[PDB]
Amino acid sequence: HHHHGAISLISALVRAHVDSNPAMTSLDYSRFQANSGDDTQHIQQFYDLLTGSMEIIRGWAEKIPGFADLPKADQDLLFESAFLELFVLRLAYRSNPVEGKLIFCNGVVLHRLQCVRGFGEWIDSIVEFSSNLQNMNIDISAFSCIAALAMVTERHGLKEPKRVEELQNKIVNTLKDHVTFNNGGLNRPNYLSKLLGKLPELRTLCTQGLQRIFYLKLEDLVPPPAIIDKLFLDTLPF
Amino acid sequence: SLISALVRAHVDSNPAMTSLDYSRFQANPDYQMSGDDTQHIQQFYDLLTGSMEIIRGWAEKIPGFADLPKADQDLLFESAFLELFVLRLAYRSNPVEGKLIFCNGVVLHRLQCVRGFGEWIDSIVEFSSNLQNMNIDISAFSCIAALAMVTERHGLKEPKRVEELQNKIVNTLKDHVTFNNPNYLSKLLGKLPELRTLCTQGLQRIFYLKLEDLVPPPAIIDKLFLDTLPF
Ligand SMILES: *SCCNC(=O)COc1ccc(Cl)c(Cl)c1
Ligand SMILES: [Cl-]
Ligand SMILES: [Cl-]
Ligand SMILES: [Cl-]
Ligand SMILES: [Cl-]
Ligand SMILES: [Cl-]
Ligand SMILES: [Cl-]
Ligand SMILES: [Cl-]
Repeated sequence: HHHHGAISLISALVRAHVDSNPAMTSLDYSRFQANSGDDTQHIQQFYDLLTGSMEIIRGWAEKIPGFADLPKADQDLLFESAFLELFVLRLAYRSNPVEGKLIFCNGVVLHRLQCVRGFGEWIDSIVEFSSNLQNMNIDISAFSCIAALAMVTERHGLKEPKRVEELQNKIVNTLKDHVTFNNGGLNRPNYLSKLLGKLPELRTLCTQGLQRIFYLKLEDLVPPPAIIDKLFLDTLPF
Repeated sequence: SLISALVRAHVDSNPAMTSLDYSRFQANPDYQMSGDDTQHIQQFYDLLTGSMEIIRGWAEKIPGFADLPKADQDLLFESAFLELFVLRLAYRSNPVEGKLIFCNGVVLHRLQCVRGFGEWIDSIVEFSSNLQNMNIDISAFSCIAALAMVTERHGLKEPKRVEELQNKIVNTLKDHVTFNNPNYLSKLLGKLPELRTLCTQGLQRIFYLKLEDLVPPPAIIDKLFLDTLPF
């Protein structure tokens, strides 16, 4: 059986994920090197990879059912306080952690060693989380709800926290329906609990990214673009 | 009498070297990294806020500071507090014995400090040994501490009254080095840039604790953290 609206919801969530992801069949290995340059170039690349995904991740956000119906202030805070979380999660799902290949949403493929000078040791945690994520063998339907749950959660400063809460419960309900239906009606309480357990791991992982942005901002070798600053200020807690 | 006024302002806002407080001190490493993280983070905040009342009284006892517009007095204080907190701690402490001595006389071992201060305390101790190897007398330190707060800022109301106060302090410092000591003044005044870099390590630590949200900073620490972020 299925919740009412569960099939149409999870279908729209899968379409949102597929439409906002890079063509694996036609990716870009132009700068890929398995085994350097100045610091300013690597930091600028770090900023540029973050910025380029912002517009794509918000396009994915606008294709979640009911997300557009929220107030714009709620849409902005939800998207902003979840951007790095979505950036990390979608990068960890997309990448090849065994080969150290980081695959970004514009299709650019870079090796883990090519990213350490921009990302810092934060790239080592992203690779580790990617292996753990991929070891769970999460299909696209279950991933698409987990991705939407990373954004549709409670945040301080929401104007109408119910529609968020009401949308979040519907996403949880259709993730449960899928896990049960896919397994032939047999519930999987372990896979689900481990699946939802990846959201706090992702939140912890994206504080490491905020510390990296704060570090680069204070040392002031390459100032962040204005939109990285706005991302930083609008999401500082309390 | 200006440098004597700065020396007395330092002496009055600092614990008498014989009235040290070992009530919290612990030499045994088994007990130096004990207890929950909450009381360790809270003690970290409490030492920071406990130094605000002390450094503020030290600033008011600097000749001419109180004669500035208080909007400038607050901008000067609230933008050098962490630098002053670290500089006075590094000058007060016993880095070779691993003893950090705070402005209330409380003595804590370095290993008692890592749970709250984090990695930051190692860099503080390193800076503390480098500072004391210069054997800066109390007269030159009182000038240097004042110069950490009486300096260039964006948004002051009479910035050249601060500058004229600043250069009065610089001139008497140079007069002191002349009478008493290529000189250590170049590396001494260079310790203020190195202090600033050490201060931004402290902001990283407070930023981390804010993100962890185990014990959120008090409003006063949160305000001054937010007020020194470069946008
Ligand atoms: S880095 C320049 C030194 N002084 C300051 O930053 C202002 O004093 C502060 C700064 C940050 C925090 Cl959290 C406090 Cl409590 C005081
Ligand atoms: Cl796309
Ligand atoms: Cl995919
Ligand atoms: Cl691959
Ligand atoms: Cl949830
Ligand atoms: Cl389904
Ligand atoms: Cl559940
Ligand atoms: Cl100077």
